[PDB]
Amino acid sequence: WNPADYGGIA
Repeated sequence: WNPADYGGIA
């Protein structure tokens, strides 16, 4: 869970 990846994962 990394900040730049966020969209579905939050």
